[PDB]
Amino acid sequence: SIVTKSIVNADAEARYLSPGELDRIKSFVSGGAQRLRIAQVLTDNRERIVKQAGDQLFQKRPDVVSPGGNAYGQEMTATCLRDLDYYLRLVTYGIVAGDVTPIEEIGIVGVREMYKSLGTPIDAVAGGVAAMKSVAAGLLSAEDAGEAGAYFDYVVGAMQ
Amino acid sequence: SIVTKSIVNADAEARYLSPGELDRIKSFVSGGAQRLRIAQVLTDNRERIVKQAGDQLFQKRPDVVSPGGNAYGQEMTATCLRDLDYYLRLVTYGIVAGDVTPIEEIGIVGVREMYKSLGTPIDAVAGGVAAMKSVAAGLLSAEDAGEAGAYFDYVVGAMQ
Amino acid sequence: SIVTKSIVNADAEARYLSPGELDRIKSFVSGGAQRLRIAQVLTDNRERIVKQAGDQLFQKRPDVVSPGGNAYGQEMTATCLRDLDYYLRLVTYGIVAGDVTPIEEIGIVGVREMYKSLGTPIDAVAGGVAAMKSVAAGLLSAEDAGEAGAYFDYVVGAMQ
Amino acid sequence: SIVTKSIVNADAEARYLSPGELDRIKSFVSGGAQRLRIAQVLTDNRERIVKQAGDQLFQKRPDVVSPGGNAYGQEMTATCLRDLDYYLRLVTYGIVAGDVTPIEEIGIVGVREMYKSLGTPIDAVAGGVAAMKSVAAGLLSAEDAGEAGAYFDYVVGAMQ
Amino acid sequence: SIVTKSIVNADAEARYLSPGELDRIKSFVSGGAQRLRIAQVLTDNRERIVKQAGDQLFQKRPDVVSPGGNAYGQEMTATCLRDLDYYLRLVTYGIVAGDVTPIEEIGIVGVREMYKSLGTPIDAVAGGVAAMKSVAAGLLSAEDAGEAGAYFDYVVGAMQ
Amino acid sequence: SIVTKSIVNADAEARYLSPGELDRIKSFVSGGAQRLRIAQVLTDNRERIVKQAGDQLFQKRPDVVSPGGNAYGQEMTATCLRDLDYYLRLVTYGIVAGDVTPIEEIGIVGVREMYKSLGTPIDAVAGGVAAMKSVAAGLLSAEDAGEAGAYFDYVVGAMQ
Amino acid sequence: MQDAITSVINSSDVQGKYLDNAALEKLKGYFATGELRVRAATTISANAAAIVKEAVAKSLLYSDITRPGGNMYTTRRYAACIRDLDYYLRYATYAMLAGDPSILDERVLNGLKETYNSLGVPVGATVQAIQAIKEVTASLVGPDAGKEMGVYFDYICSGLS
Amino acid sequence: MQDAITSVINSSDVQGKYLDNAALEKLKGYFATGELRVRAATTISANAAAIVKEAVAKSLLYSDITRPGGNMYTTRRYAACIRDLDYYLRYATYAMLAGDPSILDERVLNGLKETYNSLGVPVGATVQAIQAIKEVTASLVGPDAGKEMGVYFDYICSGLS
Amino acid sequence: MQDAITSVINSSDVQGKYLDNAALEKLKGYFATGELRVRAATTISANAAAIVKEAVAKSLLYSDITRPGGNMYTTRRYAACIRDLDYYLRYATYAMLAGDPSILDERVLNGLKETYNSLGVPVGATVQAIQAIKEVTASLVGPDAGKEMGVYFDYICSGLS
Amino acid sequence: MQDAITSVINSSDVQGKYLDNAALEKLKGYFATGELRVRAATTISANAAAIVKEAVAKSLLYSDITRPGGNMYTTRRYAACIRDLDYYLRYATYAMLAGDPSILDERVLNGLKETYNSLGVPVGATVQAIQAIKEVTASLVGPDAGKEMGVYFDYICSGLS
Amino acid sequence: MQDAITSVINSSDVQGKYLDNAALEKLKGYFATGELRVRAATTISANAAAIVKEAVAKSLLYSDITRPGGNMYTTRRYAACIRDLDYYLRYATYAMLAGDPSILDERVLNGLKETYNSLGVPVGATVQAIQAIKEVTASLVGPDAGKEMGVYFDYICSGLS
Amino acid sequence: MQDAITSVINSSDVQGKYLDNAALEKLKGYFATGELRVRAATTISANAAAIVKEAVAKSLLYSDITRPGGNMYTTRRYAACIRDLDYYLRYATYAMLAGDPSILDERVLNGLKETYNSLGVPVGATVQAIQAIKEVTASLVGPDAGKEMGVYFDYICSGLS
Ligand SMILES: *[C@H](C)[C@H]1/C(=C/c2[nH]c(/C=C3N=C(/C=C4\NC(=O)C(CC)=C4C)C(C)=C\3CCC(=O)O)c(CCC(=O)O)c2C)NC(=O)[C@@H]1C
Ligand SMILES: *[C@H](C)[C@H]1/C(=C/c2[nH]c(/C=C3N=C(/C=C4\NC(=O)C(CC)=C4C)C(C)=C\3CCC(=O)O)c(CCC(=O)O)c2C)NC(=O)[C@@H]1C
Ligand SMILES: N[C@@H](CCC(=O)O)C(=O)O
Ligand SMILES: N[C@@H](CCC(=O)O)C(=O)O
Ligand SMILES: N[C@@H](CCCC[NH3+])C(=O)O
Repeated sequence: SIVTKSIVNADAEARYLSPGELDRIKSFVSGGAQRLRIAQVLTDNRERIVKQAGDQLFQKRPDVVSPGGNAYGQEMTATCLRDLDYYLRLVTYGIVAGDVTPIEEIGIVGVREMYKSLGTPIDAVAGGVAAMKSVAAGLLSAEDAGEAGAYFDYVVGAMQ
Repeated sequence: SIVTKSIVNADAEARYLSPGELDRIKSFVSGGAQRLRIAQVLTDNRERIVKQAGDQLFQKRPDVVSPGGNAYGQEMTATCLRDLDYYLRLVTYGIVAGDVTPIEEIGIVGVREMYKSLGTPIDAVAGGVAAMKSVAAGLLSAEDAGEAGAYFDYVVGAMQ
Repeated sequence: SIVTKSIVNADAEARYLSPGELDRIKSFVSGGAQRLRIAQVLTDNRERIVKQAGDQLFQKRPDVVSPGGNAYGQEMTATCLRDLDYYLRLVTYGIVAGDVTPIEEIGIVGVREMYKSLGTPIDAVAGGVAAMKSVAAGLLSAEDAGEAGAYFDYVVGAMQ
Repeated sequence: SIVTKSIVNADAEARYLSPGELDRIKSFVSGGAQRLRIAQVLTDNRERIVKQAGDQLFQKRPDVVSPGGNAYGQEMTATCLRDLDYYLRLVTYGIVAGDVTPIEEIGIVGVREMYKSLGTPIDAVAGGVAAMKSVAAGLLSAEDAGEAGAYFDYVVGAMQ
Repeated sequence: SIVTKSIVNADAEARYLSPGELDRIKSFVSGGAQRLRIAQVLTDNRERIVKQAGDQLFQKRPDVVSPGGNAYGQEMTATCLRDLDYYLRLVTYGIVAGDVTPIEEIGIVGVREMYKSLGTPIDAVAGGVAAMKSVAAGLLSAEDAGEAGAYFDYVVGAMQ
Repeated sequence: SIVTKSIVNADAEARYLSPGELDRIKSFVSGGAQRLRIAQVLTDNRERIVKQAGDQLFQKRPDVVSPGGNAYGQEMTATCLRDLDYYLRLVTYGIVAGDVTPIEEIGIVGVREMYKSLGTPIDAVAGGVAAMKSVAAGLLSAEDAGEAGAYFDYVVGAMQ
Repeated sequence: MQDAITSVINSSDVQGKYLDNAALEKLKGYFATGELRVRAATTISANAAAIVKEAVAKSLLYSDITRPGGNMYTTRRYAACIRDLDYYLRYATYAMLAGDPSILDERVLNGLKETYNSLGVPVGATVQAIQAIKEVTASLVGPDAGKEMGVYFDYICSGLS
Repeated sequence: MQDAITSVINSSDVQGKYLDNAALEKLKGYFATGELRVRAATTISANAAAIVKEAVAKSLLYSDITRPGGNMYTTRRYAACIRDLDYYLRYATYAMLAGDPSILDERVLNGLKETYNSLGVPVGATVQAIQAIKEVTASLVGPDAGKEMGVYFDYICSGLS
Repeated sequence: MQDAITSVINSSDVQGKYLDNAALEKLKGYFATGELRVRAATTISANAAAIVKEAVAKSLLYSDITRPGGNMYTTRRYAACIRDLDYYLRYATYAMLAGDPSILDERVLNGLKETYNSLGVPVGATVQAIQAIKEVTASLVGPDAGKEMGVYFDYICSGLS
Repeated sequence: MQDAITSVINSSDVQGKYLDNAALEKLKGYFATGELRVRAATTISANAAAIVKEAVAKSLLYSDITRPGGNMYTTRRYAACIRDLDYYLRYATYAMLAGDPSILDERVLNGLKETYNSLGVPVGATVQAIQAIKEVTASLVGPDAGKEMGVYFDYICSGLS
Repeated sequence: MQDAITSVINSSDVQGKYLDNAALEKLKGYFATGELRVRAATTISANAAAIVKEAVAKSLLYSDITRPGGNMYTTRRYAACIRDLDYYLRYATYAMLAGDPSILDERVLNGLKETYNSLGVPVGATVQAIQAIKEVTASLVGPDAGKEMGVYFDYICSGLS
Repeated sequence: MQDAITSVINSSDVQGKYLDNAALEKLKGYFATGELRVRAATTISANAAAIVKEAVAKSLLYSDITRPGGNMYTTRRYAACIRDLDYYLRYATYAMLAGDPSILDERVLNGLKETYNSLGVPVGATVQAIQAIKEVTASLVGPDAGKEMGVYFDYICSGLS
């Protein structure tokens, strides 16, 4: 969370938080209700966001659901959408925390090593997450889509 | 500034800025107008802030303006207020930058060596800067005095 | 070559070549005619080795020549077989040199970075090289296939 | 002492003491009676050395015994003289040891942090020690004042 | 042996053995029968190699078996031949290992310090080992004497 | 010299010479005439010191003047005495300098590598220098022999 | 370390769940009074040296502890002791901002009792000094914020005992 | 390096001046754009590999440069070239966040022409690739951010020539 | 570490003995197998990632261990687990080349059980995964080399128990 | 470490006392022995290799300890053992110059018994060798200096037991 | 570095000669000045900060050099300048003790002109400050020692020009 | 560095070609006489110290160069010079094995003339010593191998001139 990130940064310099850092935490707490509402839109629409993102991905990358592809067949395709649902869940955690740390610690450290071992094309996983961003944005105000978008972009960039 | 600090930290790790670093830049620039207003109050009141701080200082540190004192006489007292005016100018730079780096680079690295050579009691320089903080605080909201105060406190602590 | 590798290893330890290194060079030069003959079999049969390896790869990984796949279409498929011909050429250089250094310096340093940028699944490139090993082995004695096989295995392992 | 300093230097070079180090120990112990007499003069005159040094300091630094000053009032002034008596005691230890390490280990490591916390201007503490040097010097031969002076100078320089 | 050296080097780089390291192990083990035969000639003739080397040394260096000499008298001369027998045994270990490491670890690290403490002239020990080389060479083919000679030369050089 | 050693030590600690270093220079120059007389007595007696030391060495180390020995024959024996005369000259330089560094810089750095290349047993060179010490001591007061002896001892120890 | 927010996220993550009503109520509980934590931390930061100075004056000075033979005698020991009190105040402030004492276990207390015992640092006097820091801090941040800071000061003291 | 803010502070400091109206106008200009610079940097970071891939496909591939004898032939040289383009994009992004090209002189261009000349790296082909990165970047970040990124791409190219 | 040759030399040296008939038989035994060990190591190196992938698919995936609450949940823990299996295969290959398990005691097992117990890494699941690596390796290197590799896989598993 | 001078300073400092008549008389007592300590140290330095040689010949040579299976077998172990004896003589000489054994606790004995036990160095044989060094040293420096050196040799031996 | 003693030793060594009458007379000439050099060095050491302070006041202060735009503006540059003057006084004092300027070439002047020119440190002003140090030093150590110190101050200045 | 084999591979690779008849004839030219290079290298390795010793005795000893005033006077300079001759022999042997002098440009000659000129190492005498190494080497490896070694010795000498 923004609170832990601020504490870790201050502790690394053996110092108290600055007035500016404390003001950032005040803004975070005052905006908490709005962040919970944004996270709740993604939670409430998770089935449609994941389903439509999967459809967009498989239209761009039909090879991954073709013979020899990592997601070929009903069971592997379902597992692929299960992973997209994991990443959407992590994006909701990042939004409420005001920081990508929960996403990083749960879903990013070691992600290239995991998908390399599985033979999953991680560029296509990133495309699935980018598709979820686009579907989620359709359910949000321009302002709320801007906020949520940063968390999806973090995941996409961390997989590239 | 926080922009340069973020870039230097990212470059040291051969990476793009983190989402946290980018959020810190967003928070910094959203406060820009308020920082410029604080800097302008100190700039516009610089003669009175330095004059009144000097008067307050000589009462706490009679030694420096007593015969044998570093600031004894009209010319040396004027040079003392010249130095306080330098530090007020640097505090305005720190306020607009959102960090102490301009103050550090111009007025703090080597400050103990310079004043030791000149025979200036650096505890009394710190007292003069603390007096400027108190005069400036009278011209500012509690919130704005908190922000400006961090920069005065940095200078006082670096001299103590 | 085995000669350069032996010299570089000895120079790193500020020493003359070891008796082991010199024996390897004696064995290498006495076996030179046999290594040139093995390399000439791969050179003479490069069309069939590359064509049959490509067919084996595309049977195991039809996704790479399906829509969305990196080798989709006649031009991209031809470029894929061009890369297999590059690696067969490098394998002939390693065989004549008695060492993988020419393979490493021309085709392995940076290979993951190159194929990642191109979007080529490097596991499938490794599969193509493994298929060339199997086709080439059919054109060689058991002993000669053992020697050539080490160079193909080096490339396959370096792409994992 | 000079004996420990010689042993530490020899141990750092995994060697027996040098002929020069052994000669310095012989010269040190032959001069021991004279060092003990210097320590005895400072010990016997400790009340007058500290009282006179305090008066000289408070004339040069009237701020420390003025309202708001660290030593303001009878009790705080007595504590200030208690500290000068501590430093005179440590100077006698250095003189008998022929080495500053006893002074360093008791009264110098962390001294700036201690006096900063207390709000005591350490430049004024250094001035009090310099005043003790000047008062003590009048009780000693030119040779003995030279020897004692090095230990007072060590303390003054270690507080600067 | 080259097997352990290759494993230690590979482990230091968190990698499998290189093709070059594996080829060096193949060359090493293919020579095993020849190395065992050379070691067996030295083992079978150990009494004569040590006795004749001792006689050659004492003819070249009569001082070591003359009054005042380290090997003077029946008991000390027997201890001298005991040491030459130790070094012949270590040479057989080096020959079977295909490198000097067993000789280094058992008989060379600290050898100068041991013989200096004992007052044994290490140049004469080296002469005894050089004499064993010459006697052993008479029992070997030119090729086998070349191989064995490197191990005796290592010991002679390590004592100079 | 003692002056350079004091300056090098002071420069390494970014400081002026210590009172102890300055006192040692004063004591050194006051004894300078006596040091110069020691160097003159060794210079005046150099032929006998070297000749007698050579005789003592060749009696203790008959191997070096026996067939196969480094000093075997008239010409090589003369060169051996030439080297002892070099070391006596260097000892006179150390005595006048009050420091071993002139000896170190001319005759010790790389000495083992030089004599190893030449096949000269350096322990016998050390014995020759130790023998010169004993002859020189007979020409000097107990105090002057103690001083000269430290410089002979330095050379002997540096060749062990 | 964990804060009040990450503790909730972690408890949802181990279940593989999106934040449910109970989790959201815990997050709302942090947001409801988080500004009061920021206000207390602002005051403590501005006064950190003064808090330690007053606590030392009230609990340690002019006693056997600072005189020859005492564990705060010598400038090195005096400086080490005030450095430790500075640490306790700084980390207690972090823990209060976080609403979670985990940073104290991770960054303050791990091996601390053993270190003090091995060096002969008196735990009783340290606990008296921490109690003084708690009282001085409460005078500046007000009774309610002083009670919350007291939770973390007491956590550190218990960790020494 | 300097950013737009520090450049103004430094120019005022060398004159011994408080910030004047002209200086304050430059600071206001930076603050008014900061969020747009962050938005562009976020997009570029998320797409950095894809930007270089598309630029390389447009400007370098299927030419003499990637064939035997060309400077991008061998996997090592191909990888070195895309690493250079990754550097140009990452540093141009820093310069755009800073609103100042000084980081490019300090950390990218110092000795670069001399390095390329000593190694035989073709400057013309590199400049063509940077032009392609500028076009691809502008397609993703929009015209205004694309123009601003273009200033820093052109600054790097000029520095090679 | 020791290899099969150095183990024999060391056992003869501690007795002060020249190599006797029993020692020479052990050396002959190693030399007669060296090329077969190199052939197996070449195959394993070329297939190392694929061996671990197949073992993981057979023994760990689609279970409580990879789901939330399981010890392979989170990308960091998944990656740590396959890193451990990569270590077991690489070190078992070294031990097979050496014909001696001493490298496993020195570089793999020293404190490993204690590390797994302190972190909550499940030993039973790890042993099942190593058994799967043994089976997949044997399929690639053939029965004799598979049996020899099995000695070292079993040595690692025993060291965890 | 402390020497006889700093022992007196430390005992006065813990009381907050200037050196009194009794303390100055203890310093005079040390200064009156300084030349005798230097004379002994000069003789030991000149004979250091010879002392260890004779002690080893008397206590260790021509025994199971130097033969295969013994802890002084191999040139590396022989050299390590005589290096340890060289250390004991050099540090005992320092302690005798200092008139205080504290250097032995700080620089010699801290963890030494544990190191020897972990490596299998026989402590009984080491103590016999130190006894031999004590006897040889006493023969060279005379009875009074031999007794004083014996205090420090016995201190090292007791520290191993 | 060389001193007046090692200059004589080096000139004798290059000839392969024992010290002759001329060499001994040169050494006597140095020994006859040693106490005067020590007396001057003692005075300079006791007044080192005061010498630099007075020289700076006479030659640099209240000028364009200390104002914004000058090379001594900013505390870092002021401190660097007085550090350089501290170096010149300390090294000139060493050279005077040595009776030889070689330490100045080896430890002060090697690359110094080039460093100053690359940084924009004004050499004219530096030489004026060294002239002021020479005058202030001469006032304290007296005419003969002032002249000898002047040789080394002038040597440093010539090395900058 | 390149050897005779890698030079051929590189010339084929820059053309994108499998080895053609002309390339195979160049490889056969290396293989035809490569055993003679190995035989010479074996002899030189076994005699490396003896070759340098005899060359020094023939070309440098008992001359102005080793007497006071000469560049091999002082043990440090004697040792540096024989170290340089050891380097020339070791690298000439590598170049002979490679059949290519490129290792000499890369690892011996780059900046060597400039280093010798700055230190005052006489190139004439170095070339005379290398000529002596060439003659002594030729006496041991025979005239034909001595001529091939001479190519590389002459390459080093030319590189100094
Ligand atoms: C006198 C020249 C200056 C001065 C002194 C002053 N000191 C204190 C308080 C203390 N000083 C110490 C000192 C030491 N403790 C040690 O272990 C050592 C090493 C031997 C020293 C030197 C301590 C511990 C204290 C705290 C009180 C205590 O003894 O427990 C004060 C009192 C400040 C107060 O407000 O209580 C003063 C006045 N003050 C000046 O301004 C002079 C320049
Ligand atoms: C013979 C060529 C020369 C010679 C030999 C000599 N040695 C000793 C005594 C010892 N030698 C050893 C050697 C070893 N210990 C090891 O662990 C190894 C490695 C395998 C070696 C080589 C040891 C330990 C001793 C000490 C006695 C003991 O065994 O405990 C002597 C006896 C000297 C004496 O004074 O007792 C001699 C004579 N001497 C010469 O002059 C020859 C040139
Ligand atoms: N050195 C500190 C670190 C404490 C910690 O790691 O928590 C201690 O002993 O406690
Ligand atoms: N170090 C040598 C050779 C340089 C190199 O190895 O390239 C020199 O100073 O010239
Ligand atoms: N002594 C200074 C006085 C400065 C005047 C500024 N108040 C000078 O020479 O200018």
